Amino acid sequence: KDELLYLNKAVVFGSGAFGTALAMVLSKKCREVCVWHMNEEEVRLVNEKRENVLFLKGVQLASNITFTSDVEKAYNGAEIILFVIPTQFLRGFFEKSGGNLIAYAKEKQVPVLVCTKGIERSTLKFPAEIIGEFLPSPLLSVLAGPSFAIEVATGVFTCVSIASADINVARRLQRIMSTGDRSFVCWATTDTVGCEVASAVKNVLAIGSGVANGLGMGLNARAALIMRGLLEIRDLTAALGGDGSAVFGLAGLGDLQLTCSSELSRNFTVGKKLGKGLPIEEIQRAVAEGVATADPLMRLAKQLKVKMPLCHQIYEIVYKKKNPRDALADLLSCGLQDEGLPPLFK
Amino acid sequence: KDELLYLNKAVVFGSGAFGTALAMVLSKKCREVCVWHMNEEEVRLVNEKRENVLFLKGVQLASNITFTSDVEKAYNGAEIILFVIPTQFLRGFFEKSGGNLIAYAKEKQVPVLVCTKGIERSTLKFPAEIIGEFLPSPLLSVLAGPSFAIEVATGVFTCVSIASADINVARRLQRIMSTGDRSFVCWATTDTVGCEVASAVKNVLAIGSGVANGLGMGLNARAALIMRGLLEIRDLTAALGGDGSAVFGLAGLGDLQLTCSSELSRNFTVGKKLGKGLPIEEIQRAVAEGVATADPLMRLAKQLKVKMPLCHQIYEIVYKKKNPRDALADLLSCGLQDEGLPPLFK
Ligand SMILES: CCCCCCCCCCCCCCC
Ligand SMILES: CCCCCCCCCCCCCCC
Repeated sequence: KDELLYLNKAVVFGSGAFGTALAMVLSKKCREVCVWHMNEEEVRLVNEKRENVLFLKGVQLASNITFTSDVEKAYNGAEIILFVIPTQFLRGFFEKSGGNLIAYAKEKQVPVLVCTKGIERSTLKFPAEIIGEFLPSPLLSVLAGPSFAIEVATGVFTCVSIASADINVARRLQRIMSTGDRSFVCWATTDTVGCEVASAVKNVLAIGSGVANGLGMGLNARAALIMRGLLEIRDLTAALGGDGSAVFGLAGLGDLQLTCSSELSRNFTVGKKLGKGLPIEEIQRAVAEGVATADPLMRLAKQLKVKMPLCHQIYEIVYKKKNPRDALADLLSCGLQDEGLPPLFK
Repeated sequence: KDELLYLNKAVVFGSGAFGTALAMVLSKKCREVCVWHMNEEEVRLVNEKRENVLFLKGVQLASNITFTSDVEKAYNGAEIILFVIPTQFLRGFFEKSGGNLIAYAKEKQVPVLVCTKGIERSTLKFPAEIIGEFLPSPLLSVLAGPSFAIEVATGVFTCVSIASADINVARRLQRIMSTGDRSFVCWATTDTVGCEVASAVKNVLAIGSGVANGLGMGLNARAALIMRGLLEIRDLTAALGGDGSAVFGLAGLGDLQLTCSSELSRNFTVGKKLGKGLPIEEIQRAVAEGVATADPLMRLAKQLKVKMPLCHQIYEIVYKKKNPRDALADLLSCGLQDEGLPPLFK
């Protein structure tokens, strides 16, 4: 059924750029949309302004979008729930404020769309896996793909993938998240793990991309960082039990390539500084997603015994003061090799 | 053996940007390097200047590089031969001037590196396949990857793949083409067909990329054009009998992503014009590689019954006056679907 599905209400927990862009998308398929944001006072300012001046400045919100500081009201009546809360606050939220919400989701069986990306430091678990400790897996899907928020927010042509172990849940969410004007196009996949691994690794890789830029390298080098980096995503995915079908799709390759080329992104600028020789502190004197993700990624890789050449040097450069040029050299120390890609066709 | 191999001589047939960049690379692994170029008078001007002012302006040539209009002298004594002659002149060259050369290559068993990319209009065959009608397959390898010539020429970090059915021939060429400073890094693969398909399709895809830019779309859309475009490369590869292991490597994904983002490239600018509504003639009033490749690609796809959604609309926009917005719409007419990627891991 390529027939879209329209709803009465949707709520988005998480008011940053992407969550807000996604509200914009939903505002066209849902009569009403709420966006949960902890500070009431902020909830005010924003609703007055008709624009999220905190995280999505310049975009005027659709009239059917309303910010609220009240969890219960926020989800009350929602027929789709999206989580965009940062990884680090994710578990806390369910602990302290999601008891009723969970009960609802479960009672009413409301489909949940995980849009949060990262690795929790304490358990080395990804977002949907943490949510899955609270909500049943069948209600769980993941949204991932090349989707800069501003463009998604302004309705500029965007494609994403939606993943669920049960392809059928993914297909339904597909009918809800996809727009009537074909400006937000969803593709179904079963690979949740691949999507989450890619979503998190890409940030780490993006710092490598800036590193390469700050070291004097050019576009050929970025293209190779993306190609070789992807195999690291592929390998960590296998180790975590993913089926890997998203690696080479929009959520893996597609998003990685977009994220590694976002020159003005913080991951990129931080990597460029480091590449230009600036030390982290000084660079430090918000956190780049790749900086925060690098350490838990590395602990996870070590635990699973997964080598991730680029991620590893990126972690050493970020964490252990490694000179970038030395890191490049160590990286280049492997010798001559075969590409490392299996045939597709026998 | 990760040990490099140095040689006395190498020749490059084809004096455009890439062939010249590649001479630059070889000038560091070979005592002497000749580059064959048909016009003597031009051969002069260039050698006087110590720079290829015709196709690689601003790069001063290494002292050990010499242009020559004489085939025989050009290859005489070469221990590696590179072809970079344009597709369309490729067969003509072997017919009219390669009788002795072939005899040599074959007598001395000199490894041949195919760097020409495209589809011959009369036979719908790719470069190495056309060369293979003249030289034995075992002497044949293909070089492909994300490698803008200027950067390769100036020694900026670049990775490429070298393909041969016999991985062992690829590994040897690897030891020759790879630099002592690790600035030009080669990876071995067996997928010749995938490399050639990608090398040619990317140009067609690059026009779609400009089209998207000229239509108002942004980076999310380019990332999706690259991701979906790649499957078309994958599918045509299977049909042609390739093993597909290069699709997701440097020669397929890597190069495609670089080529689709080269904003100032002719494929891109032509696509942007079309996207902005300019008709081909007017745009026409050199040829963009993607424009020339679109028609033979389409005939080849039809003969093999391979659907190539994006390439097809790109051909219709370029060839049959199709309004781009209509093409996008037809393209978007497929309905909702699954991504189309198999699992990697069971
Ligand atoms: C040390 C941080 C990243 C720097 C720039 C890396 C540019 C790309 C290197 C590509 C090849 C990796 C080959 C690994 C065997
Ligand atoms: C008509 C020429 C190309 C225009 C821009 C295309 C942008 C990307 C479209 C991506 C999706 C294709 C889905 C095909 C089913």
